Amino acid sequence: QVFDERIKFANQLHDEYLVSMRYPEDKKTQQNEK
Amino acid sequence: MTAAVTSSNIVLETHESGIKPYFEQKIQETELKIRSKTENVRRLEAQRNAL
Amino acid sequence: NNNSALSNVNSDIYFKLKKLEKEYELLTLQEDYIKDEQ
Amino acid sequence: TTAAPLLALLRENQDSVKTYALESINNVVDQLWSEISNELPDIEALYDDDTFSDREMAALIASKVYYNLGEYESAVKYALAAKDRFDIDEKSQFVETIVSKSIEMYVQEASKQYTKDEQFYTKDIIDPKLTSIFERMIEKCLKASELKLALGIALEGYRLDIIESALKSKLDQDSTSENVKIINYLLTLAITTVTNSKFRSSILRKSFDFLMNMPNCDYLTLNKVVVNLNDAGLALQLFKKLKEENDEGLSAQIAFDLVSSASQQLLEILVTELTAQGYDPALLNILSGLPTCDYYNTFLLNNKNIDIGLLNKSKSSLDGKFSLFHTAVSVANGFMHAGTTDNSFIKANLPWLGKAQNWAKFTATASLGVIHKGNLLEGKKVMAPYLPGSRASSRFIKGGSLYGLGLIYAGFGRDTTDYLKNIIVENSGTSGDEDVDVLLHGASLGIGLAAMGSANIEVYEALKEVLYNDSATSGEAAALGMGLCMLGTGKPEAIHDMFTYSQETQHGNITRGLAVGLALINYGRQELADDLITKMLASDESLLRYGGAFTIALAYAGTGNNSAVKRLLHVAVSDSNDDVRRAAVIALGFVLLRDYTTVPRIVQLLSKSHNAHVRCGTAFALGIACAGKGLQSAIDVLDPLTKDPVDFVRQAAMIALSMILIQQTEKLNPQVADINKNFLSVITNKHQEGLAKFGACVAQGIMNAGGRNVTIQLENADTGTLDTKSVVGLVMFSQFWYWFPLAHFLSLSFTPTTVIGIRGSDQAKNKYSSKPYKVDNMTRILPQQSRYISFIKDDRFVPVRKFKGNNGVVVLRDREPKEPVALIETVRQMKD
Amino acid sequence: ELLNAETLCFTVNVLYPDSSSFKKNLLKFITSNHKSSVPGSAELRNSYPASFYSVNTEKKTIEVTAEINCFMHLLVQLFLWDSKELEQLVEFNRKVVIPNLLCYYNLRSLNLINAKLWFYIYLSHETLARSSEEINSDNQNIILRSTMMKFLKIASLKHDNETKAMLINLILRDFLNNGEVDSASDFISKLEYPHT
Amino acid sequence: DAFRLIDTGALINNLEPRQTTSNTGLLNKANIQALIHGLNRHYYSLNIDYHKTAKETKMLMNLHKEQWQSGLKMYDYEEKEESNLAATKSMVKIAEQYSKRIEEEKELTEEELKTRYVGRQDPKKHLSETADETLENNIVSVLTAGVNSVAIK
Repeated sequence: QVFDERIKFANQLHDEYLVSMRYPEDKKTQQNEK
Repeated sequence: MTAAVTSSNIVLETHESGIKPYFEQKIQETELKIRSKTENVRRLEAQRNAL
Repeated sequence: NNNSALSNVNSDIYFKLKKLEKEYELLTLQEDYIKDEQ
Repeated sequence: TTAAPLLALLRENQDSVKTYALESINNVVDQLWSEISNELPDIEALYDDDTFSDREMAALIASKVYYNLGEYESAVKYALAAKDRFDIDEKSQFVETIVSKSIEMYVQEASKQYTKDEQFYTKDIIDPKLTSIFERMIEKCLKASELKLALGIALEGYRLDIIESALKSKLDQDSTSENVKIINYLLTLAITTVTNSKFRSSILRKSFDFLMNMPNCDYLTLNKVVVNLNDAGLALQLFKKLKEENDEGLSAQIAFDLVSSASQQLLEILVTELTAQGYDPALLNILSGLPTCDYYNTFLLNNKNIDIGLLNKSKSSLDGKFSLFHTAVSVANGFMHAGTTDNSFIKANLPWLGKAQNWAKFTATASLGVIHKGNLLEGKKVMAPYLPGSRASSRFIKGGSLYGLGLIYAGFGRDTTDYLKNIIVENSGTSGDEDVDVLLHGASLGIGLAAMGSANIEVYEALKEVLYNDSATSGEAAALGMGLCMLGTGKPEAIHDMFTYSQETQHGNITRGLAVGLALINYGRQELADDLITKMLASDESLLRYGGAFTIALAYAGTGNNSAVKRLLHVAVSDSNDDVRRAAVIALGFVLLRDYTTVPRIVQLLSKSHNAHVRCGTAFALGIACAGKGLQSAIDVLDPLTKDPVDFVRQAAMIALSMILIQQTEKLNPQVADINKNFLSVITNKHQEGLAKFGACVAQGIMNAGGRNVTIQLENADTGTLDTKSVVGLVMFSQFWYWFPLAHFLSLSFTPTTVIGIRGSDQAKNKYSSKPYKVDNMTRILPQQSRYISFIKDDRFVPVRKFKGNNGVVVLRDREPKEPVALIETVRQMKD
Repeated sequence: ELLNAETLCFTVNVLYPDSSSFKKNLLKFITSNHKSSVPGSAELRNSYPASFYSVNTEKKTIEVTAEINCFMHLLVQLFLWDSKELEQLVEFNRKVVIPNLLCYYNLRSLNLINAKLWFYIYLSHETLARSSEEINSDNQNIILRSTMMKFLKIASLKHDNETKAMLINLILRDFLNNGEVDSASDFISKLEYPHT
Repeated sequence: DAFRLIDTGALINNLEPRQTTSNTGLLNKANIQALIHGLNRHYYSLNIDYHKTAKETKMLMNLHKEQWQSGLKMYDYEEKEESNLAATKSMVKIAEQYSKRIEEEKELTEEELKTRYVGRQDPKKHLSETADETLENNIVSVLTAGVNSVAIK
């Protein structure tokens, strides 16, 4: 049970890595700097 | 003329504001869904591009 | 001015966004595809 | 404060203080909402009891609490239980909250029930209290007296009754033209947004009556409606309006417009009717289109600007005994000189042609019909020395003339059908020779074009017997030809017979030809054609799947349907058979002809993949989508595909770039110069690969195509309608990687970019400058340029109606319509 | 650190709807300043390209007073908290600005500004009650309580995430101070707090 | 690869271009050296496609009788403990190597950091491959144990 809980916390930290990381990447393609 | 803060002259151009949240919430709901989905589609793109 | 005929401002914005949101149904299609692509 | 006092009153059993309690609760229900929510079943018990008059009040409390809770559906249920006290929240600066959600809820119910039945006004699915709120909200739009809001939201709710009333009341004629403008916005909004075919059909058809009650009106607007629905009875009725006027200019003008816009199959039933309504034979000559083709001939005769020295430099680099090299040039020059009969190609390359044989010599003969495309009067005559029974030197020339004769009458070959069919039926008793196969092959492609969309079952039968011969090249050529003739019909005999025959045949060529010929047949049939698509993709046969992609392309052409697009995207990524994947991306451009703006965002994903065939299919799709109007982003996705080392990817990309930039200059796009020199560089190298030299040279001719008189018009903007002709040109063009002759079909997609003013009484960056320049009549005028053109206020030729503002025929009223003023001679008049 | 009629100069110079009048009352009481209300400080509306430019605005082709009005509210409210004066000065700030913003439906952009206004009004009011027990402080807390929840309902309508979250804090603080945790238990059960 | 003789005389007349007419093919040359000598002086090579039926596919893809005997069959659990021990130790070494690297990774020019502080093979990447294989391996193995223990008795 204890191990089960830790894993889900780790997985949710991945999800939070995903939403945050790629969101500003998109913006640099959109803006002009070439 | 009439100001763009509060509406000058009540129920002439404030009657117009009185019927404004009916048009405006329709597209705000649309707006809120597609801003976050615009972000999300470009997000999962960046990922399949790296893969 | 900027608040003289506010109902003409309301009509143009509402009408044009109705056209753009069909094309925003195409953006939810694009999002559905790339989830399978990866 | 606390909601605690409010509870006490509910628990007390005296009637007086319970009636009092509901009134206290609704007063501060925007402060204590969360608190009272816990003991709310008490209030439902009071609501049930009929010892109260405050059943309305008891109910109204629940509504506000549920919104703040977060459950909007239930807030509205209790809105309607409460009865009234909801027309005071349409003018408050606090609570309009509960009201707006009801409006949203209507739209939910309407969509489910419109598809079942148009009447849902007699349905009890729709609550009457729900209706009253939606209906009066639209009425309040008209009280503020902006009508777009009322038409905009009424379309969504599937409201036919309110849209009918709204336009009928807008007829108030303080300007005839102002009433017509309000009709334009609604016609646009239905077509592009609502794919629901059943609602669309009603809304377009209704519009006709409001225009025609008004005497002065726009017949461009009336004609639009006729082409969307494809109803020949509206059309005859439009002519009935114009025969009552006896108005020479309007009937002639909309007739020229009409043949371009409306389906070929539509025109044929229309003329038979007009004869019996009683009309002049001048009009029925137009409706044939033979006069109208000649007007296009003239424009091309005069203005075609072609580099004959470029043709020589390519001629030097690309050898004629080198057969692949010879083909690229024949095709390329054929496109560049396309439109008017130019014998320059023959004379420039006079020994060079004879050097080639096999299919390189087949192409050169048939390339004559690309150059001499149109030229109906002289159609047999110019192709005459290459005809079977006046040529016998090669089997290729004999066949390739029949094909070239077919391009000449492509869309015009009502007479030509019998003449090509004689040769086929003579050759359909044979077991066939390889001598015969080459003759029979070009007959079957040619008759396909000639009989295109004329629904000749004679031709269907004739070519079925050729397929059943099992001949090497001819079975595939016959299969294509049936699909062209029987375009759009959706005949179930033809659909199944061809689907089956793919297993029957043991030749791969023949198998490919059938699969895509079913595509042609299911044109514009969208989800009536769903059933065949599902089966074609179910096939374990790559060739049947390769055609399946295009069957989607055409069923759902020019409507952006997520289902059509989803199947293509999924097959493309998920499959391991390279043909199928390549086809699927090309299909995307065809579905999304109309929304051509979304295409680069969608297909950037696909070009990113480094699989060769995926990249190759990407290139044509952007080619197809942005052909008539170019986009910067579209061009960029192609630019690193000229720098990919795989030559198949190079061939496609070069052709695509010239497809987007057909007659675009360097002060109109600064990228025009860079791209144009990239093609020239490949041609100079003889140390690049032959695959590349082949792609580059074909594209080179596309860049100067028509003499830069034409550009590709996927969809006319004449009445704002899809152009069927161009679709067939493009998709047959895409079969060229697998069979070189079929390249020649791009010629159907070339459309003249010009204004032809005609006197009606004989029928003879960020650009805009506030400095005009003068443009002559019947010179190349781009679509972009047409809106910067405005007739001079007081001119000798004045357009008969308010000018449509885009390329096509505009009939003029000549102020003094009888003078002997200088005229441009016509190809029709040059004969007689 | 720097003057107190420094707020007055900007407020006068822009075209105000009543905000200048509201600022000036406060300053007259503590020794009036009328300097720099003279032309070139009450005639110009501050150089702009066309956005609210002096010529454009006076001519009334434009009156983009909108954001400028929100910023004027922020200046005066801040200036009170910076001074560290409570009682009546607070009451004046509360009365004027609350109905100004509610006689129009704020646009999305203006709405996020007014959450910070709601904060300062509430904070001065709360500490005023915690200054000293007064029979007048006590009756005014019911007034305040009503406005808080009404602000939140507006914030719900536009689903503007930061407006709602900031408003949720103020309601919880006030519950904690009054000892109506019972009333607060319900409230926390119906949260869905944005983290955006 | 496949060849087919062409007439010597035909090659003189430039009839190697003749053999690629009416498609772009999948044209590619998989081998030269002696090949391109013999093509030039004799033959026209052919590309190779494969035919097979839907029956024959199923025959080819099937190659085990243990298809249904591989998620009920398991490996000895001593072997699994050895494997977990091996895996964890390996990633422990790669982590020390990574830690030496990521004491900087903050100066200008990525390439300078890769040389200086070894990002030769990228210990980030290297640890990801190793982590992911043993992690996936353990989820199957536990799942096999738990299926058999509960279902069979």
